[PDB]
Amino acid sequence: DLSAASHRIPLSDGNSIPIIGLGTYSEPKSTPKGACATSVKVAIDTGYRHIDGAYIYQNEHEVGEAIREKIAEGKVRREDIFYCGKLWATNHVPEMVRPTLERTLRVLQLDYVDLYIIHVPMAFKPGDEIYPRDENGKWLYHKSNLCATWEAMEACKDAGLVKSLGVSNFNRRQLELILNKPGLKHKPVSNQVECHPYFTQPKLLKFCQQHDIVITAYSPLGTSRNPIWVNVSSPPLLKDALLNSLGKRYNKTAAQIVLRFNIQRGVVVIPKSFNLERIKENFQIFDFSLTEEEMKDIEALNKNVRFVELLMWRDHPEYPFHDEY
Ligand SMILES: NC(=O)c1ccc[n+]([C@@H]2O[C@H](COP(=O)([O-])OP(=O)(O)OC[C@H]3O[C@@H](n4cnc5c(N)ncnc54)[C@H](OP(=O)(O)O)[C@@H]3O)[C@@H](O)[C@H]2O)c1
Ligand SMILES: C[C@]12CC[C@H]3[C@@H](CCC4=CC(=O)CC[C@@]43C)[C@@H]1CC[C@@H]2O
Ligand SMILES: [Cl-]
Repeated sequence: DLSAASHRIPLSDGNSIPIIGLGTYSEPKSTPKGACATSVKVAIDTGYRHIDGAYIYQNEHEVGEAIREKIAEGKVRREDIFYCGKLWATNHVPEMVRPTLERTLRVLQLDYVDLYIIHVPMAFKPGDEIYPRDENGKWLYHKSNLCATWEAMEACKDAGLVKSLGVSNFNRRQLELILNKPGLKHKPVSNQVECHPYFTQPKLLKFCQQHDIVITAYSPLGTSRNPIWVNVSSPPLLKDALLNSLGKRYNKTAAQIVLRFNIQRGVVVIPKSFNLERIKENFQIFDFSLTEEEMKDIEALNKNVRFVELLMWRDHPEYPFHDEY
């Protein structure tokens, strides 16, 4: 089934998604200009056909640049590349959804995105600020209306600006909001959430699977562990003894074991690397497979704890992480 040259899996709207892509979030402060563009190019040369991005990562112009260069030289056609962009919290107001997607299209200089997803279920104060809190540091929460925001998303697909629609960081209750929606035109095909062997998302995955929603594993290698936003209490994922042990068995790194685990069970992974060797390393996951014994054993590593808990927002009506799943 899955191979380096062919590893796209079905989405419920008849489209398909490469089961591995390149993540592109990088701390703007300490990232060299051009590093994203260079990485996307290397990834495409390597065999990646899926790139995950977001306007708020401040490098979507580099993503577009890289994709267009590869199309221009004839490495890929547009239809061979799958780009996922994201609608941020400050742009949830229905009237803003389309202009927000149009900005991303203009930044990429592309005609459409393959997947456009609601970044988080929480709405913030609209404005030239990505993360708006007041002087006292109170997160200016805007009133969320997910159904109305989703309707604006649907109109974007109707207009042909995007092939597939999805969400990110949505719990069961939030997905059911959309799924049960009166007059639902386009159901979510994708839910992008933290996922890896310390958090196999067993319940959310079964639930998503019942509705033909595909899970995309963000931070599939356990994040870069930046303390200013990541929960550095847990030990680094790539140090797990089991994962490293299985690595030895297959002559593979802990990262490659981690990625293989998630794809082998139909979860899309979007590991981020701006390093030449590691970009290649992460893609080499089609020449082996894990035994049912091993898959079960890795699953069992499931802590049911999160590296990305977003505690600073736990007091938003739509905070997704309270429910069991
Ligand atoms: N929907 C959301 O809310 C959300 C949230 C977070 C992230 N995301 C998306 O998911 C993507 C990936 O998650 P993530 O960036 O947070 O973290 P990640 O992909 O799990 O891991 C990234 C970190 O691991 C390092 N790394 C990559 N490959 C490695 C390897 N083979 N061995 C050892 N280290 C390796 C990278 O450094 P180097 O670059 O130097 O290799 C980077 O520091 C993000 O870039 C973004 O696209 C989405
Ligand atoms: C946590 C943070 C706001 C949320 C950002 C985070 C960088 C990583 C990140 C990636 C996303 O795609 C969702 C939002 C987040 C989680 C930013 C770093 C500083 C700021 O406080
Ligand atoms: Cl946005």
